[PDB]
Amino acid sequence: DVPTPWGIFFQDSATPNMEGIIELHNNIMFYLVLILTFVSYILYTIIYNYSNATIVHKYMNHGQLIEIVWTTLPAVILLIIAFPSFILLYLCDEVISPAMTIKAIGLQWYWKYEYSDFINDDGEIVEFESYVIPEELLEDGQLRLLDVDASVVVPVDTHIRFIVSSADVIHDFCVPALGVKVDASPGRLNQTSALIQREGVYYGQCSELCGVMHSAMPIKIEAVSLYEFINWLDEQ
Amino acid sequence: DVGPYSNLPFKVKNRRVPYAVPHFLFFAIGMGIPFFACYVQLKRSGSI
Amino acid sequence: MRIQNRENLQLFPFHLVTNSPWPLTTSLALMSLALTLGLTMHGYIGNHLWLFLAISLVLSSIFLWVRDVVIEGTYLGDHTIAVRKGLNIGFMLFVLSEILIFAALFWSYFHSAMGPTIEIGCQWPPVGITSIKPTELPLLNTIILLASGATVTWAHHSILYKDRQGTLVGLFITTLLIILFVGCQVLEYTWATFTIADSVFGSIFYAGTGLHFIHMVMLIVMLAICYARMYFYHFTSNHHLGLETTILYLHVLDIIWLFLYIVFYWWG
Amino acid sequence: NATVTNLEKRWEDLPETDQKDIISQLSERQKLPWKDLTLSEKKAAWYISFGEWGPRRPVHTKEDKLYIFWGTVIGIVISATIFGAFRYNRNVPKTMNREWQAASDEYLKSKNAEPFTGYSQIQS
Amino acid sequence: QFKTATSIAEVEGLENLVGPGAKTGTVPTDLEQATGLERYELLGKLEGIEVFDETPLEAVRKGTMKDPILIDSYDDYRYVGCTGVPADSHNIEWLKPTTEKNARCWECGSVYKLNFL
Amino acid sequence: SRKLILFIVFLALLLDNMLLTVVVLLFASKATVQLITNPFIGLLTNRIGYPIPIFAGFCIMFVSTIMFAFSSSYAFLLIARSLQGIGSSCSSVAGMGMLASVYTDDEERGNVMGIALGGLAMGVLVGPPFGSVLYEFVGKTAPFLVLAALVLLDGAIQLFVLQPESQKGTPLTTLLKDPYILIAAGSICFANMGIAMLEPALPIWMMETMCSRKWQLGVAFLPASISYLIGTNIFGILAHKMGRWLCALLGMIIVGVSILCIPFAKNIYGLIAPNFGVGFAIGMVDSSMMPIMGYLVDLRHVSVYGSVYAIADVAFCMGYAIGPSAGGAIAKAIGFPWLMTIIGIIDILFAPLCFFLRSPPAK
Amino acid sequence: SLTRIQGSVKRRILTDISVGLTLGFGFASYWWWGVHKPTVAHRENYYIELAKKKKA
Amino acid sequence: EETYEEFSQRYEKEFDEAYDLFEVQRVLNNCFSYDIVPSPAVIGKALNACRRVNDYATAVRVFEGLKHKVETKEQYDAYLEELKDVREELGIDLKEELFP
Amino acid sequence: MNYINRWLFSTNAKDIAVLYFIFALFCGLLGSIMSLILRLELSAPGNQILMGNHQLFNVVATAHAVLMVFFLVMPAAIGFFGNYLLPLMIGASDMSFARLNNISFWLLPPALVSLLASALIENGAGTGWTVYPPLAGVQSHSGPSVDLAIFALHLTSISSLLGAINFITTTLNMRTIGMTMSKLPLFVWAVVFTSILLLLSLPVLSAGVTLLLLDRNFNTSFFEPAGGGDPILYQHLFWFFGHPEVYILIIPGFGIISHIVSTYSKKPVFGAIGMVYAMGSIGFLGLLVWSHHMYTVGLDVDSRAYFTSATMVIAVPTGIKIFSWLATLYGGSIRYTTPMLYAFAFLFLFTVGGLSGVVLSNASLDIAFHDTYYVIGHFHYVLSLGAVFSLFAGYYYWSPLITGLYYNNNLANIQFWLLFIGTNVTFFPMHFLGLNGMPRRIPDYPDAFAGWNAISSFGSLISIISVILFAYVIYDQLVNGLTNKQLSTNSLFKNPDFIESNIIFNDNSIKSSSIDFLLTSPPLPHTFNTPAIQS
Amino acid sequence: TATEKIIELQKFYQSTNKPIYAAHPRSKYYLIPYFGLLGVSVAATLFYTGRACFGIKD
Ligand code: HEA
Ligand SMILES: NCCc1c[nH]c2ccc(O)cc12
Ligand code: CUA
Ligand SMILES: [Cu+2]
Ligand SMILES: [Zn+2]
Repeated sequence: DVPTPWGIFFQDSATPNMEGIIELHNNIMFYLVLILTFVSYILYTIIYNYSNATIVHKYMNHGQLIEIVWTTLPAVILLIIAFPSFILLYLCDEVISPAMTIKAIGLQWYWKYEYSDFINDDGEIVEFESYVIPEELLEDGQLRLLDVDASVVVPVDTHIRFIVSSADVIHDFCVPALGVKVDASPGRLNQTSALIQREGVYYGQCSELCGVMHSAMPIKIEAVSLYEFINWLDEQ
Repeated sequence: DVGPYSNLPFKVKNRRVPYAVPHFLFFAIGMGIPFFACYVQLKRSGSI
Repeated sequence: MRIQNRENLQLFPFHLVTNSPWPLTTSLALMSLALTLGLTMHGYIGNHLWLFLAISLVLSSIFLWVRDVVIEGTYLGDHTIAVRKGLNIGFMLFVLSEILIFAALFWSYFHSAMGPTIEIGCQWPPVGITSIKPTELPLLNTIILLASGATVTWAHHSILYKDRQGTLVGLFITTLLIILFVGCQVLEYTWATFTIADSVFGSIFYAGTGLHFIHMVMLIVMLAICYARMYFYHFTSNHHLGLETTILYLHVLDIIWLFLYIVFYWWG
Repeated sequence: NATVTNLEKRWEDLPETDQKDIISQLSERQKLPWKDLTLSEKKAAWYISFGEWGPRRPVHTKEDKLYIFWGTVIGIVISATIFGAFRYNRNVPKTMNREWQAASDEYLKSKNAEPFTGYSQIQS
Repeated sequence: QFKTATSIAEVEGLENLVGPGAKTGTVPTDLEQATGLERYELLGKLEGIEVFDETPLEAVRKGTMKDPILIDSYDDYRYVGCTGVPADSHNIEWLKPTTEKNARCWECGSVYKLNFL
Repeated sequence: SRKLILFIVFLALLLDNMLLTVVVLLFASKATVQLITNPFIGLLTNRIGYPIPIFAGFCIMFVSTIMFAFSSSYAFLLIARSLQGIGSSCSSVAGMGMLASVYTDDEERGNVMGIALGGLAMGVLVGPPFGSVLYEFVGKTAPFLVLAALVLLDGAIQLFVLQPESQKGTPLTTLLKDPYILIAAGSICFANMGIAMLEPALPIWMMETMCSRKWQLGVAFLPASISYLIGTNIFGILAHKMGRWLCALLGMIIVGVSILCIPFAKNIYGLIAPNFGVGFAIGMVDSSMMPIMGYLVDLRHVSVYGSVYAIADVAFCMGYAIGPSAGGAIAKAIGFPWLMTIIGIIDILFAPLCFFLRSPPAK
Repeated sequence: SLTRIQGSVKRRILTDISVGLTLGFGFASYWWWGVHKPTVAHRENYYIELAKKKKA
Repeated sequence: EETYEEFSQRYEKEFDEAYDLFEVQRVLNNCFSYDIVPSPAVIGKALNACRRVNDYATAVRVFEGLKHKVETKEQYDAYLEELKDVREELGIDLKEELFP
Repeated sequence: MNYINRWLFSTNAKDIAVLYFIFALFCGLLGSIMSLILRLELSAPGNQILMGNHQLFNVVATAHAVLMVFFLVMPAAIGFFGNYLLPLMIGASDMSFARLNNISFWLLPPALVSLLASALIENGAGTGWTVYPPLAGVQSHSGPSVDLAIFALHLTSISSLLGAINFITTTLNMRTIGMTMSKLPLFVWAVVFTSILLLLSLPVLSAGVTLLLLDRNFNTSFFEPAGGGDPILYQHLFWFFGHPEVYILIIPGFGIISHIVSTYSKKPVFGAIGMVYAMGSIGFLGLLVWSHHMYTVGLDVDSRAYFTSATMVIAVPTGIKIFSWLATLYGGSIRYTTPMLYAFAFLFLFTVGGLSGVVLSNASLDIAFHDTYYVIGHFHYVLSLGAVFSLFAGYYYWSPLITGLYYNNNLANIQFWLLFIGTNVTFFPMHFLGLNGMPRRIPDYPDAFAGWNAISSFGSLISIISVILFAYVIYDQLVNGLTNKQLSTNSLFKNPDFIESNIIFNDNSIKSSSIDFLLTSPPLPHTFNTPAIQS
Repeated sequence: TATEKIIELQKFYQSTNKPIYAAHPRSKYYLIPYFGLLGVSVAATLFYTGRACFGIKD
């Protein structure tokens, strides 16, 4: 969704993948917070008790059980964390029946969109180009450096498969709320998938550096109902 | 002539010009070089 | 440490080198070479006689290093059992650094070999690119390199048993038998019909083969120096650290060639 | 008595040749059986060896923490002033206005955005 | 540059370590071409004397002030490392015995003295 | 699973040499028991099934290694060595069998088996001891044990939780009848014998003439360890394209050449290169002969591949069983260079026998 | 008696390790039961009115 | 690994052979550097060791170390009620009674 | 003529360390000012200082990275603290290869000229610290600028290789009478391990960068997709060098801290052998994980699992080290001198910086944190607050022993507090900006990200004022440094114990566990004439 | 004299009272040419790296 002024946490999710990412992040932060509190408490104790101390214990230097325990505990923490990450990795993907295919070519400083289906006998594939609206031409209330003249439109509750490639340099297709971040290499085809659960507007930006106009190539997706999708498609 | 002022590449005491001048010019030049490059490449592309 | 007059000699077996001007001069030569090469390829110079002068200055600096490194060991006599061991360890650690650069090129060859791009037809050496037959001159070079590796061991055994004529002949034959390798591989770049810029095969074939050429010119220079320093009575029968340093290099070069002949010529 | 009485306030100013004299006079006086030593001698013997002088002074005195605190405050005020001066003279684009960040709210409310925690583009 | 030494008893400096020359037509030996601190070692290793010792310090008895451990040195000071009487008990402590004072090793108590040569 | 069996074979090979090298006669006993137990395991693989022998080897390794660490008695150490041998054969034989089982295609088998057989060098390099005397020595293997378990978590999660007709045939006598089957096995033996003969004796000669300390003796064999992994990984691919028989013949040739070249060296620097050549040649022969045996048995027999790998394991372990001490015993009369000379000449003479496998006989 | 003290640093070690872990769970069990679960409940309850409205 | 009754014998024999002030202070420095507080006999030997070398500040600072080593106050009062003959016989006065 | 033969034609190993220090100060000042230039443009939305030129912003970022990874931390941590302290600690007269040390120094001033001239001859080199091929080609960057920045990474590589060889060879055969290779201090072990990493990692970078150079200026088609090439290959060949480097910058720091924690808490380090084993493991596992830098390039689903498994495992050795530091600090007596303050600040800041790495080692979550200021906030805590703090502590620890001149305690404390406050106010809000979705390497941002970027341009002005105060502290150390040893008892290396009288302390004042603090006030030019002995 | 001047040079190179790279009476040949040409090379790379910052080409 849109970024908010004093942000502290993730943007509101609209895909199951982003929900999984949020859950996994909050599952790891548990153990990280526990470790940090432990180390901080020990340092506080050292400052409080042993500052300019008269007695120095210069013969507690080996240990044998405590070194077993600060070698085994982090291992069990790592295994506990690693289980859910592997499940999320192997499970979530386009398991069955992709239902729509969109090709998003990234040219130098704008995007090109092709809808692989919807072809007539003569090759009338619906296609367009998305630019960035300059500041001098913005209308009343349009976001700066995020608003495009032509926006991607998709139905809600349908699998969308984005096939990403590039024509000049290495770009990056990103939309934070939908949980999509894939590269656009100059000689290969990458693919990502998404399912949108509610209607709205979702904004994103490129990631990999490409030169002068890296800060202006926004991505914009609308999730309209099926009827509005049919009306929109019967006009383009 | 081993001593506490003998291993440094520069002279610090019994010096005509006081050491503060060489010490300050070092940091002034070091912290002013990166602005020269920006000025040069700004005056070359029209913008001021 | 109770020998009678012991304070008249050094108490530790290590070499305190005298002040030398070669590091700074080599640094300046490399600086000039880098700036001139970076400029000439994009205009700004025009004439090409400055790059060659820079290269010559770098080489002269290295040679003048080696003059002192030979004088400090054969005339002044500062090379004990400790300093010799240190020199050997350092040379091994340098040779390892050269070896791990060929690994990068081999990995570059195997990354494009397995997974060829769609732009080229899915086939190694592609259409319009005739490879070099491995039943030709590529097979003479293997034989000559193995014979060279076998002929330098007779030179190291002819110095242990105190033979003079019998170490010069072997070293001369080895030099004259590595020059033949270089000549054969310099008349093989003129009988090929695929260049540096025709494909990814021709950009990596030459990168690996090209580095081998320079490392063999270094061997020719080293063997010539070993002959010249033996003819003038510099090598004793138990203190000779040029021959060993030049023999460990030749064997590594031969082992590398036997990988450049199994992965570049037969496989395709 | 005058030599040893009240070493806690005079002892550090004496030179290094009048110190060894007192140390040498407290060495031929301690060999005798104790309880024959005056109280000032006992106090001086304790002070000369284990006392808060020389290499047992503290790393920080009470007047040094104040110096450090008021130095840090002075170093922060300078940065605040310089950033304020660089902050007043800004290029403020046309989007950074309260009457503009209200229309974006209407657009973002027509298309339900951030149904969870919240949407608001107002920061004046 | 002067007379050539025959054993390590007539070497008074770097001037007695040049040696004769090999003959034309033979591979020279180490005993006919060796000049500096190399021929010194070569002469030492042919009669049993080790010119460059490698014997770590004695770790048999402790040391008092009346009978201290004597450490030989051609300087006014020497660096000494102490680890204990059974030779690995005390952790490492470093001391600098000199010709006007003795080191004492704050932990175990051994005293070291410097012997000038 | 494909990845799971890759990991399983890798760890199975990795732990064995880890246990082997640590040290506080026995080697011969362990290799002998490994030789004896192998055909029984090969027979068991047909009826019981593959995973059971793999599972048994793990507990066998645990019991053997515990015996080593906690027991200083001679009898307990001998029992630990015997169980080490017996158990390994379970692990190695079952692992190789199922690795062939999942990887059906002829081409993929070579690359997968090269990746697998690279684990032997990793075992020797990773820890000279494993779980040795001092606690900090389990302050090094602890990080790697965690990684092994963590990767096994990947494998288990793939097979179990989420998405990832046996034939009685080829009797052992029928296996022995095929001479083609035999050829590879025979070569496999030769190479093993060579490193083996070399292992005990080479340090001893060095003591005699090199005047080298123990650290040189230990460091002499590192180039071979690197060479084995490099050669196996490269030629697991290259063997299919260049012809597996040609790779076998060439590798035997380099084995002989390096063995001859070894004695002449009078310095460690001369000693370094022949070790690398030996490693590359032995890795070449192993990677060439391992996949080809399954191909041969499939063409000329039914696809029940357990015993063939039993015969292969017999070939590998017979050399370590006998020959290391025998090589030294031959020395001091034959001398240092003559043993390597005879080994290399035998290798060169035996090399032309690889030609017969060039075209698989019709069947 | 009162003039025989043997081990006192070990008990301090145990008490310091037994207070730095309870405090950690206290500060991390507030992360997962006051900042995470209520957000999940709120999100789910938002999704289960948007289908009832569409049903009507 | 040592027991209480081996610690309290090793350090008594070691205090019975200190010959200078450096040595008495050295042995006193690492007696108060273990997990075991010295028994009254060990401190009794230490005071005599200080009396032979002729030092007074060490005999007063020994009793000041016990105030920091001991965990509580009843134990400190218990120590002073057993080393009372030694103090009144040699002549040591505590620091709390000097106010130096 | 004595001047040139002693500071230009040099053979003494302790006279190259001072040149290294004076060079690192310059190259750090340049980088910090370039950071200030970047941090003023990201202050409020729009185009503020750099008028509209988005080139000359990427140029500043690339120069800031290059000047301050390759010219400040490495020369200071291997040039100053290695060459000066390793021979003294192990008992060696000089380095085995002195002339190589001289060249390893003198290749740097030529390498700075190339980088400075790559920012003035044309539009510049705005390719990022990592020079990916198709943007750093001839179609986007057409001039002698990427070429000249490639040549600055060749000379530095030569210098690092030669220094690594010298260190490994000097610590193998050039030790004292009874120092086996298990009695070495921890600093020597750190230098040895970082040198091994340097040997095994630099040739790959040399090969990749030279291949890029050939592709640019000789049309060889290594990374061009129209002749059969893949740009992704470059990424592999970079990150095999990329990840070992971040450990080469941190391992020398660790050893330094150990010495400090063993001096001001009068207790030997808990499990020294465990420390050496842990450094070995951290070095070894740092070569087998290089592809977590590229999860979004389209890797397979089975290689992701390996790289998430092999990255988390490094937590165990570093955790062992942190816990052992706390254990060695536990029972002892603590005196808060200026090295110890930095030692305490390192223990908490590095932990916070490295706990974020475990959140980025996962492949599933890295779809949300890649190319974002989360990564920037991650690595500045471990680089700026972990390595720079170690360098400052090492300076404040060994400066009196080298120069013989003492410094003012109060000004040093003021600088410490200023830098702590500034670095914590500058690098923390980046975590929030990253979670909310701000990408990297952009001069202008949407209006949402304004507020936090106003706070992070406020900490830079505190850190730079700390730097100016550091300049004054050096000035007051050089002048009137002889009378500064009586202002505070900070000058004492170790204070008297409880039962040690002051009179006995003054005769036996220095008690150390290494040779470093037994040497004279400036260590003598020829320091070991008769060999030292251990037992 | 004969081919063994190895012994004579040795007495020369010890206490020659001049640096060992310029003690022989042939050192001149190696260094009068070398030092002089480096100066020309270094002065010809600083005339073009300042002539390139100003945009003047050849
Ligand atoms: C020099 C500092 C430094 C160090 C030491 C390291 C080491 C580590 N780095 Fe590295 N890293 C960088 C600086 C550094 N890194 C930089 C600059 C980059 C690239 C930035 C760029 O390309 O733009 C990078 C690359 C990089 C990335 C790539 C991020 C991306 O996708 O862009 C990641 C994570 O993916 C990562 C994480 C780690 C981790 C986990 C460690 C580990 O070594 C840290 C481990 C530390 C701890 C684990 C502390 C443990 C404390 C204990 C109390 C133990 C408790 C046990 C557990 C926590 C279970 N680093
Ligand atoms: N086939 C195993 C040959 C081999 C090569 N290198 C080895 C090292 C160790 C070992 O046990 C065996 C080997
Ligand atoms: Cu263009 Cu990003
Ligand atoms: Cu990384
Ligand atoms: Zn001691």
